[PDB]
Amino acid sequence: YDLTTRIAHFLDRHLVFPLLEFLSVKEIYNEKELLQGKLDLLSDTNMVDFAMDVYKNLYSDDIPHALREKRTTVVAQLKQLQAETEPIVKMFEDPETTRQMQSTRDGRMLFDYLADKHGFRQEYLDTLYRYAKFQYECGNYSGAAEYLYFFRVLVPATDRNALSSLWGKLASEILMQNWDAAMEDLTRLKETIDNNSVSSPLQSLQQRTWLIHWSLFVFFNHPKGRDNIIDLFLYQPQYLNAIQTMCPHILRYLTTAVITNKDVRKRRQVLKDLVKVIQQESYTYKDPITEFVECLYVNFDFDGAQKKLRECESVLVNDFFLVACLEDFIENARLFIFETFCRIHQCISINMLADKLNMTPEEAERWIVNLIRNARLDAKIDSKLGHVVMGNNAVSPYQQVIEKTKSLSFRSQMLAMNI
Amino acid sequence: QWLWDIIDEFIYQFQSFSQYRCKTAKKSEEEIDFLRSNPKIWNVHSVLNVLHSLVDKSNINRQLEVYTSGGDPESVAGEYGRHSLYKMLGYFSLVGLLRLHSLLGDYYQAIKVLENIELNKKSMYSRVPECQVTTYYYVGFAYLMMRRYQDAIRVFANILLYIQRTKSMFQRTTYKYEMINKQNEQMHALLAIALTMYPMRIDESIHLQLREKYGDKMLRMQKGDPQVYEELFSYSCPKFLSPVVPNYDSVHPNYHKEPFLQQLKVFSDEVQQQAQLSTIRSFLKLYTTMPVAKLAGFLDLTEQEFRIQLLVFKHKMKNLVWTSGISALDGEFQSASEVDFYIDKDMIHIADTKVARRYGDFFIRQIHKFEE
Amino acid sequence: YLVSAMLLEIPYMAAHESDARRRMISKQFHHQLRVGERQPLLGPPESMREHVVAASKAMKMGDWKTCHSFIINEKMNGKVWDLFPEADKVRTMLVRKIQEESLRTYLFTYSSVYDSISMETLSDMFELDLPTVHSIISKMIINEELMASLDQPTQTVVMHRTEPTAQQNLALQLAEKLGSLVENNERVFDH
Amino acid sequence: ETCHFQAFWQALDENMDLLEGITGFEDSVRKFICHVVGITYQHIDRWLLAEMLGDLTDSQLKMWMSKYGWSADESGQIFICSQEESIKPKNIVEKIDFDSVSSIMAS
Amino acid sequence: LTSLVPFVDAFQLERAIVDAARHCDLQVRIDHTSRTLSFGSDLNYATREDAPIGPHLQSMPSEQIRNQLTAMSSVLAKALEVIKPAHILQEKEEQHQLAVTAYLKNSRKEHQRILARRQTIEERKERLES
Amino acid sequence: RNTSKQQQQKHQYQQRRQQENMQRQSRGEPPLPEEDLSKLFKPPQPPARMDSLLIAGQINTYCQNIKEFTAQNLGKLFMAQALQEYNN
Repeated sequence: YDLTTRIAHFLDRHLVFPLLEFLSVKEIYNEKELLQGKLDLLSDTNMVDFAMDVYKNLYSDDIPHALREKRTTVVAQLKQLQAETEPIVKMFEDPETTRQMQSTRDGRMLFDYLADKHGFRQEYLDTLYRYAKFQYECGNYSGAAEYLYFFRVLVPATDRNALSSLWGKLASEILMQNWDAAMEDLTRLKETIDNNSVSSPLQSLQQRTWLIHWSLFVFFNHPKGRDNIIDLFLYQPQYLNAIQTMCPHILRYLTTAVITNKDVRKRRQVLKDLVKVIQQESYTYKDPITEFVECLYVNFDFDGAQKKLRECESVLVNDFFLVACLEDFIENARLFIFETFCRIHQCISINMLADKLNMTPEEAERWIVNLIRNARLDAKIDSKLGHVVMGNNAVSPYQQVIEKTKSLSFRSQMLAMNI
Repeated sequence: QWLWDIIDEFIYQFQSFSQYRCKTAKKSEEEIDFLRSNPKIWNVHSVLNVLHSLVDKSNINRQLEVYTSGGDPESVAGEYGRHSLYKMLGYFSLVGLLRLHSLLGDYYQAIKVLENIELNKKSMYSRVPECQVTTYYYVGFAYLMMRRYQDAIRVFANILLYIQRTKSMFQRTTYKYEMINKQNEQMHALLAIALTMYPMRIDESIHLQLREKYGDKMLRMQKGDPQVYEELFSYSCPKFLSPVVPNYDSVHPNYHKEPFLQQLKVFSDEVQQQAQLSTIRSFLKLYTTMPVAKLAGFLDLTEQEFRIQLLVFKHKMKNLVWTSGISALDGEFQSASEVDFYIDKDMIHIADTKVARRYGDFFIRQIHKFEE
Repeated sequence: YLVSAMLLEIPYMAAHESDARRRMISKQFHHQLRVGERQPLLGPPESMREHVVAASKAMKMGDWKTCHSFIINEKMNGKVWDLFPEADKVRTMLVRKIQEESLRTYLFTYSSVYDSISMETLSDMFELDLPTVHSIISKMIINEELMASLDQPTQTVVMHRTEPTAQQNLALQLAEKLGSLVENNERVFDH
Repeated sequence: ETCHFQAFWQALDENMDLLEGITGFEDSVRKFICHVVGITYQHIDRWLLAEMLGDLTDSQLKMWMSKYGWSADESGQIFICSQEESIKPKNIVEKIDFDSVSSIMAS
Repeated sequence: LTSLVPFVDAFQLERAIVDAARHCDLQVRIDHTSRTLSFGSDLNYATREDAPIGPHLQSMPSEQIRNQLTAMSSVLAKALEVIKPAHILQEKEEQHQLAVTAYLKNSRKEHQRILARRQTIEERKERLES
Repeated sequence: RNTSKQQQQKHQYQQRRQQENMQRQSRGEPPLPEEDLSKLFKPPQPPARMDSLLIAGQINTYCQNIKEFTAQNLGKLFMAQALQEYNN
């Protein structure tokens, strides 16, 4: 793109907080885990995706990341280390600091009430300066941070603070599982990145990565935000023109949000502009699932397709990333290919179909009869065999032109006939 | 006040002329003979008849839909205004057809199908396209009211075609040219929802600009949404009855919405269960004679899984789109699958296309007349 | 350039003479070829353009067995073959694309003569395995506006069509629709 | 009108003497039940036809069996209509049109 | 067909049938599912099925339908089965010879009235029309 | 169609542009004669009613209609003869 002549000088030097280290030396399947090598960097700390991992396969490598956070609550970190039976003798600095925060707080908490009480701007803005200073120090006063950014988000340096603060809030309130407060930053961060301060390529790209995470936890059916992320900026597989960015799930969850909520007539716009472009060419070399999902599909394979599609669904059910719609993908991954395979077909067996997807032929029959009920194919079952038949040759296209080509001219000659 | 200065001056001028129309048509042949001679157009004498069809219906619909009690409008017009003009010895020329179509237009505001055949018997004089299109207009609406969907859909197709071998210039169907477009569009859209397995014959009847939108309407209606029950019924009502003017919309007078309770809620009962007949036919008959695999595959579609079963299937088969056998020892369901034919449009076009040649060869031989 | 053109433009022009002719666009090789194609003296080929013309005539007749010398021997004679270590990849791609399109430049013309097909005879005629041939015919019938129907699990294909004289119906259809949709421009100039 | 004939005879209240007071009404609706059965069915069960007509006895059904010339099949159902006589489907390529199409194209 | 027509390779004989049909020397359903070739009895018969340039095949085409095939045979072959064998037509055509003879017998009397008029007109036509 | 195209573009579509450039010229000037307006407004060489097609070409529309009539008619006689000869 036109920004990418600029991105090509900077060569992937993004403003990460954790400095490239992760839960390293992993055992199990990698394109699932590799997302915590781009998130847990561009998206700062991503600690719910540490707690998720142990439940499928035990680690003690979540522990070094679990030492190093304070805005969730300081002492929750101070326990997980003790639980791993670690001497960590010199924890004398967070008890020093986070205590003396209560002494500092009794000023701002007093000033805060008295100002919003009076309705007096000056006493509220000097508070907002004292209080936007403070609410990055500890987040356990969650109601105080919530009350702070409620009335005024315009602080003494406006957009600079507001961005790192609404981002620090969108980050911390997902870690509190305060999804309603994170849904407040869903409104406010997406405007703050669009009304941009400087548009420097080091931050412009990172701000477009931050557009993922408010859609991602699925407490209140947020994936409808597919319709937002296609309108807010132009279409891209990754919203970063630096190809060194890689999210697998952004396209899997886009594929879920297209099919499971809207009509399949809407999916070949994606198959062009999001499944073939220059970023996605690098992506097609790498991810197994999302490759099988579309490359096998668009080639109109059926044999390797509906087998390796059915194989993806073993790796899908291994997902402990929080979503509501993991199974409506498993549903539609069988539906969508079947319609397209049978589209030009002669005669498919319900029995061959049922051997493949590991269902009984009765299920496959009522499934096919429901695909025909839904009128996604015009077909008819050879009931004796348990085979299903499409057979439109549709000869004689001549008549399609013949009515209108005269009905046009007979009513359009009326124009020149008038005067 | 300017409202009812115009309205009252129409009716009082029509009640004046109603005496002249009874006086001329019956007996005074020298007065009719004197009226044949003087002008260059007898069209001025003819147009005033069916000009007052739609204008008087407007003025009487206002008075009807303002006075809902102690009825002055409907018995005055029904007794004097209509039957005096039409019942008696008719005018000695085509003018007798024009008052017949005017009376048919008045008869059709009473929701009925009986006298259409007795009116057709009295349409002795030849069916000129000007009279014939307006006959098929209300005769098709009578077949629509008669539940002859298979008949009425054929009758709406011809009158919407707009290749009917007339130039139709000089205001003969004025102020309402697109009412003939949109009413035939609308009333045909209701019929297709019932019987879409016979009509391959759709393509000449409605144009692809409208077939695309009305096509998806029928599917969206019967299958998955009762939304189209609303928007179809919104457009269908002003066209099914033809109430020429709705009165001034204000809350200070009531007076108007009270007759619209009955007029609307009468058509509610029509589209109600006639639409719910459609969804049964919507799932196409995939296998023509159904064994246990397909009968049970369709009982699942008939309605919900319950301790009472087959009886609703046995009910739904009694309507005009199913004919069947049940064999008890086999336990078998045998059924009719039915269609028409694709290759009929062309041989109806073979004359219509020759009219595009004819009128082409003719009109430029009227220009070849002038500039020569 | 000319082999990248040939391995699209010949199945594309075979579709155009199957009356899919509305996809024709100017500056394509058909105008450039005409200055040689108008000459009667077309003996055995002795230049790289003439070897492309001979490969083009064989491919415009649906033949990949004659084209073995145009893929290999004439590229060695022109000293073009030796110039890449990727020539072993190009040989495979040429063979596979030539098998796909020597099928299709047969299909687009033989569509008036077909009725049903054995997929085993396709794997013997065009070398490609049945898993691959299953995709190849599907990619045609989904896109290229032909009237066939496909039976991958029973190794079978169908067409059942009628009227081989359809070229007059289709040429007059084009002659008449480029009447009625061209005719309206004169009215838009007049208003 | 929805042809729910089993629900029709269930729905009846028998204390409304006006519905007894219409002469031939109780048989007229039964004659309309059997009228639609002839148009829409080929075979019907003896118990099924009874139930549609208000749960008739063996002797009461003898009237309705004789009315349209119906009879009992071998150890089983009543015969209502022959299979080919019920359906009467419409046709493709009838193509009688040449007896008028040639005459308009005559000149 | 392999037992009726020996060739260099049987797979290449079924190819040769495809190849000749694609070259428009004939038109046939080779490449088929049951390995049955169909030539067709008529079908939508068209000149691709024969050589139009003269006949390269021997002069034994079978019967096929085309425009006026029935009609013109109905004129001539039904008349030839009267003109060739008949006892009847010799009397009818002798009566037609008598009509031809009567036309000439009547009109060659009028040649005396045509001759002198056409002779003087034809002598004068250059003198007059120039 | 391409003859009619180019002449109807001289008839209307060029006069359309020249009418706007006349409006940019304000249709003439005080100080000097209207030379640039007069250099815009020159009659284009193809008139209304280009004569060769409208006469001699149209004598051949009549011949084309009569070749279509002649080819049709023999076909009509077979369509009667064929069905009816076999109908016995």
